[PDB]
Amino acid sequence: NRDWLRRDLSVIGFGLIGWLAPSSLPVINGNSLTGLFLGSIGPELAHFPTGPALTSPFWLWMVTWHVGLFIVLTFGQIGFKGRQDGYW
Repeated sequence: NRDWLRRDLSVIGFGLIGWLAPSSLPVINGNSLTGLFLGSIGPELAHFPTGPALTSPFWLWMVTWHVGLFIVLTFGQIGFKGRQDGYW
């Protein structure tokens, strides 16, 4: 009991650089300026005092950047515990 998910506080660090080092590179596909400051442009542009974003370009990047964060920063959770346990 009380250890259903151990912390091991480097997967939150390696998953942090797992969505800044391979996610902030500029690409020629789609003429993107950067992979994530266009995704961080939502706080730069759509941030309003109690008047929030409605019918906006923020909702897409965020819904990808978090989905990439919930597919890479959780992939080290398998990856570090797969080294710790007898998995491969």
